[PDB]
Parts: sequence; structure tokens; C-alpha cells
Amino acid sequence: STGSATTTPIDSLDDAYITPVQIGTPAQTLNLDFDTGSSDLWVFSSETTASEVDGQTIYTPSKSTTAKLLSGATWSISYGDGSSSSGDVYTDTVSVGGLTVTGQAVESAKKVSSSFTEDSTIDGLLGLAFSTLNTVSPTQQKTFFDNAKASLDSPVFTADLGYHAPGTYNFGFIDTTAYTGSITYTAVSTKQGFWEWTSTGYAVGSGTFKSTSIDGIADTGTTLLYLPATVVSAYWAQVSGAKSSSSVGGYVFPCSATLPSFTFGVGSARIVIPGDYIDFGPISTGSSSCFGGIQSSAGIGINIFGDVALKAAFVVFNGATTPTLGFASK
Ligand SMILES: NCCN1CCOCC1
Repeated sequence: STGSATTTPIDSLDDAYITPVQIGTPAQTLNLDFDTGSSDLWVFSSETTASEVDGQTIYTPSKSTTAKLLSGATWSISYGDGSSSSGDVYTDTVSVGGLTVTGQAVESAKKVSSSFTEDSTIDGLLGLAFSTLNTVSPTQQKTFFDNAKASLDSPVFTADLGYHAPGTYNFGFIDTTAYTGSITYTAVSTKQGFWEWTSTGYAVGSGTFKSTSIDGIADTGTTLLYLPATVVSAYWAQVSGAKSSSSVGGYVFPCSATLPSFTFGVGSARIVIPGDYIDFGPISTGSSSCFGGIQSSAGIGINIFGDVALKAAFVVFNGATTPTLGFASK
């Protein structure tokens, strides 16, 4: 089997991408944030605290003839951005663009933090990192990709995020028309439960490529590109007026600037992030100071190849016996 679904940016800045997911019988369609940096499929629901729901579409398990309460199971997750959610668990039929998983764990939120409540366009998350990170207790549950894997024509999923435009998540196949040149595959460590790999280096605009090992995670659930301070300083030093602002919480730059591109290495291959992809607009409404799309990972503990980097590439998340990541220009 295969699945194919369109992913759409939630706003004019590509702050996040939402993909429609069918849950239950009859189908209840929710727009989920596909996240390769986490492993829980959770949704806003009929059980979520009323004051914590502000415009999201909710899953109502009582209206699904295939929903079964997973007895005694609870979940609770805290994300790197400080956001959190928790609740109970149902098993139900979940479909993504024609691909169906019966008995998928659907984690129903009873509580969500303010960051989730304020994003009316995100109805929940669909985790695509390794099932070892799944928070369901006392019986850990599998991701949608893990459950579909055996059935897929090829044990892979692909992320093709658009810049200011819709993109696609495919399951079980590689669309050879979606990229240019070849896909370069690179080793993955699953020790931390992430799609963790090692970039071979970087270039800033037309600058000379620096060969240097950058360990990081391919994370569709993180908006920006988080890299070592030395790398991020070398990037923003090419932008007149750019500076790291402690009050804003990162590098800001004059909105009148034309940003240089950023290249990252994948083996001998090179992915080029055009400069406009690094502009995240005014720091506050009406300001002429803009927020940078490349930020320091110093306070995180890990480098993150978020949407800023991934959207410049066709990315293969290869779930073969030994998982690998593939990158192609597009
Ligand atoms: N609610 C703050 C976080 N979100 C994250 C996704 O994009 C919009 C802003």
C-alpha cells in the first residue's frame, strides 16, 4: 500500500505545516502537525478542557463506532519549545491520504498548554520519530508509520515541504518526479529516538564550503534551523545590521535586507536554502526588525534541521532494518 497527502503552511511565514488526517468511523478529519521529532499521535478532543480549545477541530471518540478506550492508558508530553499536552488513549482507524491503519493509538488531550490553544489551525500532532519516544503509559504505543510499515510497498515516508506553498508527505513510495538529481543517503543514529544524522558542513551564500561534522536531527515539527553558535555567527556576520538580541531571544536583522543563502552538506552532496527561506518577518507587528530563520542551538543541547532546512530538500525517512535519511535538491 501507499499514502499521499498534501501538507499546507498554517500562515504566511511557514511557522508550521498541517496535513489532513481521517480518524474514526465515520471519518473525523483533523489537520495535524506531522512531526518527525516526536512519536505521539495526539489530538484536540471532546475531552479537552473547554477553556483550552480556541477554534481547533476536535476528535469525539464517542461518535466513532471503531474507537475503543485503551484501558488505563495515559500520555503526557513536554516539547523542547516549552509546550505540553496530556490525556487518555483510544485505538481507532487512522488514514493519511488513502493509507489506513486500524487500531492506531489516538491520544486524546484532556489538557493542552497555552501555545497549543493559541494555534487555532493545529488540531494535534502526528509523531513520526522512533516509537521508543512514545509517552503512552503503562503500555508504550507505536507511531502511524511504525504500524503501516509492513504494509507499505517500501518502508519509507517522504517529506516535501513547500516554501510559502503546499507540499506533500508520501508513505510507501518515492516520487521520482518530486526532486532533481539524485537522493544522497546518510547514516542515522536512533539512540535518542530521533532521525539523527551528521551533516558534512556548510557554506554562507557564495562562500567557500567548510567541511565540519554537524550532528543534528531531521525535525519537521521544528520551524527553524538550529545550529552551533560558531556556524550561526558566521551566517549573520554576512548580513548588515544583524545581531543577536537577548530581549527577542535570537538573531534579528533589518527587514530591508536581502539574505544570503545557506548551504548544508549531506555526504558529498549540497542542499541550498535560498536566503528568503531564512526571513521570518517582523519581530512584532509593524516593526522593521525581522526574526532570523537560522538560530543558535547552544541552549538546546542538540542541533535541529527544522523546516527551514527540510523545505529546501526532498527528504526520505527510510525505515528499513537500518534506518537512513535521504536528501535531494528540488
Ligand atoms: N503558539 C505559538 C507556537 N506556534 C507554533 C507553530 O506556529 C505558530 C506558533
